[PDB]
Order: sequence, then structure tokens, then C-alpha cells
Amino acid sequence: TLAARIAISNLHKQTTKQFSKVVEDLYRYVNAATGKPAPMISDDVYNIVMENKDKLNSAIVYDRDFQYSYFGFKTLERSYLLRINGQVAERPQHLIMRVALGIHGRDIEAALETYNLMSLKYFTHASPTLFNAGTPKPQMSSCFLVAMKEDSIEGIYDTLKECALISKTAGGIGLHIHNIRSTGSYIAGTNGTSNGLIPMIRVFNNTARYVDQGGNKRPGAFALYLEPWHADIFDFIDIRKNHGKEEIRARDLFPALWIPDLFMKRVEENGTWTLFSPTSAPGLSDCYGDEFEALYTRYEKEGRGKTIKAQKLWYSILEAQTETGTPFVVYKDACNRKSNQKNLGVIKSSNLCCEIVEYSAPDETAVCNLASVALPAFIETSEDGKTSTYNFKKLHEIAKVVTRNLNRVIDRNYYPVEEARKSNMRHRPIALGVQGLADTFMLLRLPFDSEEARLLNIQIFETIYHASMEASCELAQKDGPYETFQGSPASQGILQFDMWDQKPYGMWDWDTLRKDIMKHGVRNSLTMAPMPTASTSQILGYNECFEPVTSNMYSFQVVNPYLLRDLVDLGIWDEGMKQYLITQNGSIQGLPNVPQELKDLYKTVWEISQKTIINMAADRSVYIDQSHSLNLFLRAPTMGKLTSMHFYGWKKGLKTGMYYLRTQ
Amino acid sequence: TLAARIAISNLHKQTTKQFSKVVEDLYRYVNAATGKPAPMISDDVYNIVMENKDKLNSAIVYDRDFQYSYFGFKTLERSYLLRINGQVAERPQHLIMRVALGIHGRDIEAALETYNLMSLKYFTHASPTLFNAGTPKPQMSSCFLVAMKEDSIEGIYDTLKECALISKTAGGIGLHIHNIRSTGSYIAGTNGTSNGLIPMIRVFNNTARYVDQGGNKRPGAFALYLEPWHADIFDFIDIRKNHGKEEIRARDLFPALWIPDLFMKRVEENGTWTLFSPTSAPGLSDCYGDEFEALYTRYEKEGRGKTIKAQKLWYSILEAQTETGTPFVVYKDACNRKSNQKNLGVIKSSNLCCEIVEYSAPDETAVCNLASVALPAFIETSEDGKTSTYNFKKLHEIAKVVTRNLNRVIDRNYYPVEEARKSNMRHRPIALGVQGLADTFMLLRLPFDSEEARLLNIQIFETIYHASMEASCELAQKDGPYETFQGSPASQGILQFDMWDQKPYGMWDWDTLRKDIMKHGVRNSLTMAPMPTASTSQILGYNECFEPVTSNMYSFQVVNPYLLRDLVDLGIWDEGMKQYLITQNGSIQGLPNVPQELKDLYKTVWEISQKTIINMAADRSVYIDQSHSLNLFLRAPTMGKLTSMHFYGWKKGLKTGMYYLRTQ
Ligand SMILES: Nc1nc2c(ncn2[C@H]2C[C@H](O)[C@@H](COP(=O)(O)OP(=O)(O)OP(=O)(O)O)O2)c(=O)[nH]1
Ligand SMILES: Nc1nc2c(ncn2[C@H]2C[C@H](O)[C@@H](COP(=O)(O)OP(=O)(O)OP(=O)(O)O)O2)c(=O)[nH]1
Ligand SMILES: Nc1ncnc2c1ncn2[C@@H]1O[C@H](COP(=O)(O)OP(=O)(O)O)[C@@H](O)[C@H]1O
Ligand SMILES: Nc1ncnc2c1ncn2[C@@H]1O[C@H](COP(=O)(O)OP(=O)(O)O)[C@@H](O)[C@H]1O
Ligand SMILES: [Mg+2]
Ligand SMILES: [Mg+2]
Repeated sequence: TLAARIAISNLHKQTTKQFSKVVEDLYRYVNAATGKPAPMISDDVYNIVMENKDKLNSAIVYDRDFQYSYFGFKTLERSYLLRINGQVAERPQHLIMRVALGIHGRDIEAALETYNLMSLKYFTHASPTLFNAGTPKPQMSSCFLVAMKEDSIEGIYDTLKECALISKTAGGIGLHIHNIRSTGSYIAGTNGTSNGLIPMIRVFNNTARYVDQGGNKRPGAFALYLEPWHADIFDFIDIRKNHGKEEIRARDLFPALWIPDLFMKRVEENGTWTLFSPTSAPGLSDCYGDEFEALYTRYEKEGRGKTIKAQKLWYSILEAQTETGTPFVVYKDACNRKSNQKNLGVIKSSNLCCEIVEYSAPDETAVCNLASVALPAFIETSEDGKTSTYNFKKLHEIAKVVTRNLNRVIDRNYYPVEEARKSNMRHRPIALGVQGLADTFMLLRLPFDSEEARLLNIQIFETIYHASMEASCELAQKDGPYETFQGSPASQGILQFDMWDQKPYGMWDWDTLRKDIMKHGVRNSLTMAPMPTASTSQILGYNECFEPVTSNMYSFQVVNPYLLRDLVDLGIWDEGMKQYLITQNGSIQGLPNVPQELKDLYKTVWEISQKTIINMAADRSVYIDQSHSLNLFLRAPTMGKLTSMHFYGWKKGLKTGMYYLRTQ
Repeated sequence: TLAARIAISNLHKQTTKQFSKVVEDLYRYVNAATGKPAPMISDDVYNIVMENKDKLNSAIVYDRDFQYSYFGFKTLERSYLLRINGQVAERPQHLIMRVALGIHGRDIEAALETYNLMSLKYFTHASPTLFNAGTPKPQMSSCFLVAMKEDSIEGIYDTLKECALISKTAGGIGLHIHNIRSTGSYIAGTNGTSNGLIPMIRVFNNTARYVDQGGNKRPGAFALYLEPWHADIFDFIDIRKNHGKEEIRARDLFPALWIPDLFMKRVEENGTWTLFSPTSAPGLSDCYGDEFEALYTRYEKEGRGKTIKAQKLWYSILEAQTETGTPFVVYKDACNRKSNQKNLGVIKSSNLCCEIVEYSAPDETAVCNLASVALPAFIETSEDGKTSTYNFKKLHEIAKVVTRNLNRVIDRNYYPVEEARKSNMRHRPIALGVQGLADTFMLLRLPFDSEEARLLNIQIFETIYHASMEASCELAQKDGPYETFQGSPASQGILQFDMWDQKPYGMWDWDTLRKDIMKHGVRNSLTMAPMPTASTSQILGYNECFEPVTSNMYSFQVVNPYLLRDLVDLGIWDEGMKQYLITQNGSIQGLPNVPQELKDLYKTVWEISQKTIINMAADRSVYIDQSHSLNLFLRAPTMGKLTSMHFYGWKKGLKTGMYYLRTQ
């Protein structure tokens, strides 16, 4: 609370003020232990700063360093602000201006615009952008989707190298492994027999541990995608389990299910399910929908697999989720049917956090560059005091700024492997997200589950998607559409909500936009992918992404500042209320002297129906090009409860049915 | 004992007799589980057999299947004889003839010669030759020496792939890792910090576990070589330790020390030793001898490393050996100074079993193809009964046959990776070994430590080396010398014993041989590398390689048949003697009623001075081109005992100071 106007002030005392001078320092840096020149700013950005020192220097408002809260600034200090010899060299304002120049380069007016908006907290860029923008090999991308190159030792080891090379320069991996022959399958070259996915997973697991994002930075982070017909699927879903059989676990990796609809139909019908090695039943992962169902059903009748009860796999899935939070669940058919990248081929995975849905092949590794809008920044006390409104015009404007930022990032990015460069330059996807939906609903006096909250949510996502496609259409008018625009749904006038067979809310003129996209193209294949903001929401001091709060009281004790405000205002905030928060996980339901309106506004995620979560997720999904990282939260978790959650999500047409399952 | 004329007879009953028909069966084989045609004989050998059926068929003596003892035949049955559907398809005679044709091809007379000699047990070929000769991709090599390609994620992962590809098709790896920067070392590309050798070792460890020699055959087997100046050396030598700190161990790998003389001098002088990351002190592994000492000493004075007490490392080395049997010890300077491959560059490792000393680089992976001579087969009861002599003329003849076999193997071999093919075709090294030295000494009534045993040992190795270079000189007269002959010691008339500055024993005419080699060349850079024969001595029913017996009684109970013979002959073999063998680890020292001559002849390895072992090892070493796998055996192991063993070996000029240390 006070710690901000203390710990920040101490940083000011221990850091140089003048931006161009912190830049000189970073640039002229020499690694003392080896005597090697180790510039922390690229030649390009250094020269830009030198040729514009007065302007950039004078544009910076250091007062804005106090926009950051205690843990927010401590997050920046620990991992974001550049360091010289373990001592922090940058102030937050300097980080921001460095990022702004790293994205925009010689376009100083665009950089100044981005500096102001970010320092004023209208939006931020994902962690690797904050870390690396304007440094010598700026790897600003967060996401890589990697295709297992071939069912062969050569292809497995080439993929492993690729993952190592990507993991070296920060970034999470989603890796699909559907094509790897399962246990017991014949090996012709040596007349041997395969031990299947696990011993292969363990190699990748060790690589994730080894290659810690650049040398003592962060352990490698890989999600693995598998379709539930793969014969190794029972051991795959348990890769994170805590209990014995150590040689069969891979605890540093995350399992994710790439679920076809057929699996869900067989589960609800109480039918059979057939497990195949991909060698016995080829092509299953390279088709989807009815075409998949026809092929699967044929392979099944031809006796090419091993049949079991579907609900046997289901119960095992549900068990692993209860225990480990994993595996994730992403619906293959929804992803494929409702993707603007469908003209590229069949999409075979999502990513580490289940928000990216992009096409990947042995020669093309999908990449994404992310940023999130701070939704609370667009609340304005109305033209009379007392009432608060939402500035949708400003949000539209900011999302357009951010779209343009993320395009610049594509072009200014350093790619770890050639497969990433090829993919990104061809299709140019981007990922806009949000943070502080919860804060926004609170500030505006809208309970998460209210009809008003439901409407705001819809109109916020409509405007972000509309803004991003409008900006992307603008860029295509200047620079041409992305290489692979023609043949795409968008080229035919088919936008995300159309693929859900829905009319848009209509806060914006979609027909003019469609006419414009059909005529001129768009510069980006995809624009929307709301992400966890697990670090960046911490920096800006908002609740992560689009989830309700998990607790009105975290840990240093910190109480929901909107709730705190209310309590003192009602003359009820005392010691007796603080006690009923430290033990009560931070809940205010049932509490003696508390207005009903506060109980409705400050429900914990554990007190909101997951049916409401799914509904609002399905609502916003119609304006998400890609997917979003939907955690599900269950207090008293049972199979029938879990089951209804998955099936409700599935029948809503969600792409990401579940990220983590959070429990207790 | 009787089990042979039982279990073999049952095999006869369950297998087809006619060779060409077992061949047809193997060739026409279809993998039932996939319906894939899976021929177990190459087109080439199949056609050779078909065009020569009467001759090959009729050459085979199936009575010779009874040359194999109980565990000997069980070893063949379990892992060597080809199988159709888990049922054994080959008889031992068929395996032999297949091998003979796999090596010799269209030269039927050479194949028949090899069939007779092998079936009569004059020699055998290493396991992968027995497994793969005459199959479709015959990978007949046992040894690969792999260079870590570069101190970079790219080079580390390329090396890992290479090891995977080699491990796929059977064969042990020696991998040198001297060039990998140690813990804490700077990483420029990401401004990070290295975690050193261990987390990298763990990746290779997992690969060894994964890639089990062709799919459920044998776990991968890698030795890692490191020079003791590397800064990670304390954790490296403990990679096999049993106790806690699991993330720091690599239990499926074998550590080996590549020791420069300087280390040994500093240890005995009670001096200092400096640990370097190879980045701070480049080139140490790419020189040896005085040149190394000059460079090392300069880097040391320039303050480029971390100094400790040498005997601190020494005591740690000695500790790990006591506990784990490892690390192995191979002297870099001896290897390099006394190698015919010295014109190639500096040799940076030995191999899995410490017998191969061959040059390797990022583009050249050294390979070796091995065979062993059964030394007991050359004992002849002299021209009067009663006295036994040794047929050195026959040994010379057989070693010439074997030399020619191993050359053919070079040319007929399937290479797993291109680096192996390049190396082997350029330099063509080969490795002859021996088995049943112990049996030979017993049969002839020579105790292992006697002056007579000492002399036989010398003259046996002189004749094998002489024979092999004579045969290799012959091949160079037909086919030209190996590509890299010129510049080599041998090209200058310098043979192994010369590099020890010694005169040969002189049982053979070395001057005529030298004149011939200098004039015509030799076809092979190296010819001698006596190996463990850990499996193949089991097949032939002899004691492994050149070691004394470990026990006059193994496990089924089996007593030293030469000792048993003696006891019954002296009318002392009874129950009271069998009891003093089941408990006494199989020793006959001190025993009440046993002649002194038997006590001297049937000493266990645990009862022979390791000074005698080292002496006889140093004696034969003068006729070994490469090195040999010298296990050391210590009953009551202490630091001062271990220390004298290492230093005695070192001062003798041994290359392989120690393979395993065997203890208790
Ligand atoms: N555990 C284990 N798996 C192996 C081994 N060798 C190959 N595999 C696995 C990796 C792949 O999933 C699959 C096929 O491997 P490769 O394509 O490298 O085998 P190859 O071409 O010799 O035979 P193929 O025609 O593919 O059946 O088998 C091995 O030695 N051990
Ligand atoms: N633990 C860990 N080690 C790494 C990582 N990245 C590289 N290394 C190790 C592997 C090599 O021994 C050494 C150098 O690696 P690279 O050559 O791939 O690094 P780079 O070229 O970016 O920097 P450099 O010029 O070599 O210092 O550092 C990492 O992310 N984590
Ligand atoms: N530990 C991690 N290591 C590497 N990448 C990560 C990690 N956590 C998340 N990511 C990447 O960042 C993306 C968005 O995650 P998010 O939690 O919004 O990150 P941040 O807020 O730190 O930018 C994910 O899709 C994932 O690819
Ligand atoms: N478990 C193993 N896996 C792979 N290769 C091995 C293994 N054991 C030994 N080798 C290889 O065989 C060579 C000689 O070993 P040896 O014990 O004589 O084998 P064999 O008698 O089975 O032919 C060694 O130098 C090594 O490279
Ligand atoms: Mg293959
Ligand atoms: Mg490098």
C-alpha cells in the first residue's frame, strides 16, 4: 500500500535518470567475467535514441513509475528491468520507452504514442516483448507450435533439437505427437519393437529441464498434444501424476488432449472407443469432422485397433484432472471448423496455454506475439459525476494501436529457428488479449453473473475484434494482405461469428468492415487469443485475463481494494471483518452485516456457477479468431460434476473446453 | 555338463536341418503383426546361397553344434540365433555359415575356410557381427568414438541425434565432451549462465535409456571421456554414485578419465591442479605431452582457472572407483604418443570398454570391428604324448585369416551415420583380441605369474601383431594402403614396440615385415585391441580375454574343469573339497591336502598381485596398436593400494591404466 512510494523511490535513488544515458550504459556494457563486449541494446535502437535524445528524454514522465503497485513493481524489478552487474539499470519508464522503440524503430511518433499509452497502463505487451524488445536479438514471441517432424529416430531427434533451439530464447511450446507409433509397434529397420510415447516424452522432459530459457532463466515449458485414439493415451494423461512408477512419468511437461467430437459422442452414448497406433491407422490427425468420423469408423471395422469402453478412458481423463489439473482439453473439430487458417491444412495442436490455434507442419512452426488490453482503463465517470460509463470508442482506438504494434513485432522479431520465420511471415497471426475483466465488472458495479456483466463482456470482445480487423484491413491496404489470404474464410467475407452461425451484437458496423476486408484483405490471419496474463496482469495490478477473482484477499495482506472501499463506506470495515477473510479464503457470502449488493458483486470464482463461466466464454468466443485459456474452478469435484462441465463446454462449441482444472 | 547333449538335441528336433532351407525361411519371412515382408537375409547372401546350395549345405557338420557348453549354447539361443516368431530358426552351424557368407560373399573358398575355423572354435567375431552379418543392413561394428560437435545447443543436439542414430543399430559409444563450457560460464546469445556438464549428461543418459539398440534389444551404452582439468570434473566422476542428489547423477552412463601426464605428476608431487572451463582455456584437448604442459602452465599462470590441491581431486577419483568401479582411466599422452593414427590429429577419447584408441572429430566418428582368437585351440600334445606345446605357426595363420575377415567387414558394413563411414573408409582400423589366456596357462601347466606364463603371453601377442601386420601388408599390395598411410609412423618403419623404445621378442622376422610395410603399406591403420569378450568368451566356453579366473567355481554349479581333472587324478576330489569351494568363493589356497603345484596354477585373480597383472599388461602392450580393457581387481581396497596400482600402471606407460576396478 505504502510500499510503492517507498521501494520505487529507492530504485530512483539507485538508478540514472536520463533515458539516453541508461541506454548508453546498457549499450556499452561489457561482461566483466570474460571481458566480452555485451551490448544490451541493438545498434539500430541505440542510433535511433542518439539521433533523438532531447525528444525521447523529455517525453518521459518518471512520476508514472508510481502507477505500479508493490508486488507489481517487485515483479518488474526481479525479472523485467535490465540489469548491469546484478544491479537494476532500467526504471520502469525506461523499460517502456525501450519496448516502444524496439517495436516502432524510426517511427518516433508511433513510439511516443505507445510509450504514453503503456506508461498510462492502457495496455502491455507479453513478457518476452518486455524482456527483449530493442535488445540485439529481440525474440519477442511467446508461443511456438511445433509439429513432430517424422515417426523416426531422425525426425524425433530433429524435433528435439528444434525444441531446444526455441527453448533457448524464451517461449513456451505446444508440440503435437500424434504420428509417433505406439508401444509394441513393429520397427522394420532393426526387426525390433517400440516402447511407445513415454520413453520419448522423457527425452523431451529432460530437454525442458536442461534448456532453461537462456542459461539460468526459466525451465523449459512444453505442452504435448495427443488425440485420445492414440494407443499410449492412458499413460500419456498421467504424465504429471504424483505417485509411483517414476520411469513412466514426465513431470516437467503438460499433457493436453486434442479431442475429436466422435470421442465425446461415444462417451455420452456409453459406446466403444478404439485405440490405434498411427501406423495401423494413418491420417486420423490430418482430417477432422465427418471426414475423420468416416475414416476412424472404417479403421475401427477393419479391426486395426484395440476396442474398449469409451467411459473407461473418460473416467481416467477425469481422474488425472482431479489430481494434477491436467490434461487440458481442446476440441479439434471446433478449432478446425471455426479457424481462418483452415485453407492451410488441418490444425494439429494448440499451445502451452491453450489460446493459440494455428497451423503447424514439419517445415512450419506457428508463432504468436501477444499483448493485452487493460479493460479498467476505459471506465469514465460520466458527464455529471456519480455514474460510470464504459468508453468503447477509446477501447476500439487502443486495440487498433495494439494491432499495429503486434504487426511491427512480426517484422522486427528474431526467430529462433527457420520453421518459425517461414510460418510467421506467410500468415502473420497475432494475439490480442485482455486483463482486469473482473476489476471492470467491480468498478462498474456489475456482478460477474449479472445480465449487465454478460452484455459488457460481449460488447468488449466485439469492439476488440472489430478494431483489430479494421487495423489489420488498413495495413493490408498499405502493405498487401498476408501471403495466404486468398482462399481463406475472411477472403470470402466469413468472419469468426459467422462460423458460429451467429449475428454480431452490432455495436459496430460489421458490413462496411466485411466489404473492406473482402476488397483489400487483412494483414494478419488471426488477431484474437485472450491469454492467461499470468505475469503481465501482476505488473499492471489487475486480475488475470477474463476470470473472476479467486479471493477478495491475497496473502503481506492485500484485500480487494474495491471491496475495501465499500466496507469503509458502509461503516462496517473493522477487525471483525478482517478476521472473516484471513480464514475464509477471502469470501464474503453469509457474513452477518453485509449488503446483498456487495455479496453479489464480490463473489469468488468458487462461488460462481461454471455454467456462467462457460456461457460467457461461449459468448466472447464468437469474436475470438483463435481460442482462450479457460481455467475451470471446482470446489467439491466429482465425476458427474466434471462431466457436465466438459459436456456443457463441448456442446457450447468451445475450442478450449478446459485449461487447468483448479480444485478444492 | 550333460545339459549340452540334451538342450542342443532338443534344438535339433525343433529346427530345420538344411542350411539353404533355413535361409529360404529367414529370407521369405513376413512380420505377421503388420503383414510386412521382413527378410532376415540380404538379397546378396540369399542369391549366393541359392547358387551354391549343394556345396554350402554339404560343407556343414552339425555334430559341431556340440562344441558349445550349456551356458554357451543358452547364450546363443537367447540372443544370437535368428528367430522367426519367437521361435529359434537357426542352429549354431547355420549362424556360423551365415556369418561366413556375410563377411566373404562370392568368395566361397574364403567363406568355407572361415566356417570351418569358427565351427572348430579357433576364433569368433564380436556380437554385432554374429547378430547382423549377412542380414539386410549388416551393422557389424561394435565401437563408435564420437566427438562432441560444438560447444553450442545446435552442436550438442546434433551430437545427441548422432548418438541416437548409432545406438539404434547396436554398438557402444565413447563420447568426448572436453569442449563443453563449465558451470557458471557466460552465454553471450542470451546474456545467461551455463549449468555445465551434468544437465547435459542427463539428456544423453535419457537418450541411452530410450534408444535401446533397435527396439527392445539392449539399453544404449555410452562412456563419456573428460580431462581432469575440466571445471565440472568433481560431479562428473560421481555420475554413477548410489547416494542422494538424484538431479546430479547419470546412472546409465560410464565416466572415463582422459588423464594427461601432468595430472599424475602434480598428484605425486603433492602440487596444485587448476580447473578450467574450456572457454577460458582453449585448445587443451587438441594437444598432448610437453606442448600441453606448456599451454596448461601458461593458462594456469595467467589466472584463467581455479586452483586446488591435486590430491583433493585424486582422493575423490579414488573414492568413486571404490564405490562404483568407475571412472575408467586412460592416459591421453601414452595413447597419443604411441599411436599409428598420430598423423591424423590429437586423439580425444577411448571407447566404451577402453580398448579402442582412434581419432575422432565432428565430421569423423571412429569405428571398430572386432574379433577374438581362442588361444587354447593352438595347444598340441607333442609328438610323443605327455608333453603339450603351443602351435605359434597355427596362431600366426589364424590371425592372418581373421585380419582378412575384419577387412572384408569394413567394406561390407552398413554405417549408421555418415561420420562413421567417412572415418572407417579413410583409415580402416581393426581390432583383434584373444580369449582363454587363463585356460591356455592352465592347460599348459603354467601358473599366471610364472616366468613361463610371462614368456608365453609375450610371444602370443608378438605373433598375433606380426600376423595381422603381415596380412594387412598383403592387402595393401593388392588394394593399396589405407588413404592416410603416408606420414604415419608405420610408413616410416615405426611399429608399436618401437614407440615403446623396445626390441621385439624376435620369435618372428620383424625386419622383413618392416621392409615390406615401408615399401607397400598396410591396409589398416591399427590391428590390435584386445577386448573384454564379455559375451563371446561365454559362447566359446573360455575365460574372458586375458584375465586370470575370478573363481575356480561359478554359480547350476560349475567347477574349473582343469582343476576338477586334477583333483580326481590325485584321488582327492570328494564332498569335503566341494564344500571348501561353494563358500570359499572358489579358492584352493591354504586347503589341507592339495599339492603346491595346483595352488600355484589355480590362483584366483584376487590372489595374484596386481603388479603381476600390470607387468604382463605392459609386456603385451608393446604389440598392441591400440589399447586393451584392463580390469583391476582388489580384495581389500585402500587409497594407498589404489594409488600404487594407478601409479605403477602409469609409470609402465600403459594406455588403459584401468577399465573397471573390481572390489571386495
Ligand atoms: N525404444 C526404441 N524405439 C525406437 C528405436 N528405433 C526406432 N524406434 C522408434 C522411433 C519411431 O517411433 C519408430 C521408427 O523408427 P525409425 O524410422 O528410425 O525406424 P526404421 O526406419 O529403422 O524402421 P521403420 O521402417 O520405420 O519401421 O520406432 C529403438 O532403438 N528403441
Ligand atoms: N542450461 C542451459 N545451457 C545453455 C542454454 N543455452 C546455451 N547453453 C549452453 C550450451 C553450450 O555449452 C553453451 C553455448 O551455447 P550456444 O552456443 O547455443 O549459445 P550462444 O551462441 O547463444 O552464445 P555464445 O556466443 O556461445 O556464448 O551454453 C540454456 O538455455 N540453458
Ligand atoms: N513458464 C513459461 N515459459 C515459457 N513460456 C510461457 C510460460 N508461461 C507462459 N508462457 C507463454 O506465454 C503465453 C501467454 O502466457 P501469459 O501467462 O499471458 O504470459 P505473460 O503474462 O508472462 O506474458 C502462453 O501462451 C505461453 O506460450
Ligand atoms: N552393452 C553393450 N552395448 C553396446 N555395445 C557394447 C556393450 N558391451 C560391449 N559393447 C561393445 O563391444 C566391444 C567389445 O566388448 P565385448 O565384451 O568383447 O563384446 P562381445 O563379447 O559381446 O562382442 C566394446 O568395446 C563395446 O564398444
Ligand atoms: Mg522409419
Ligand atoms: Mg555459440
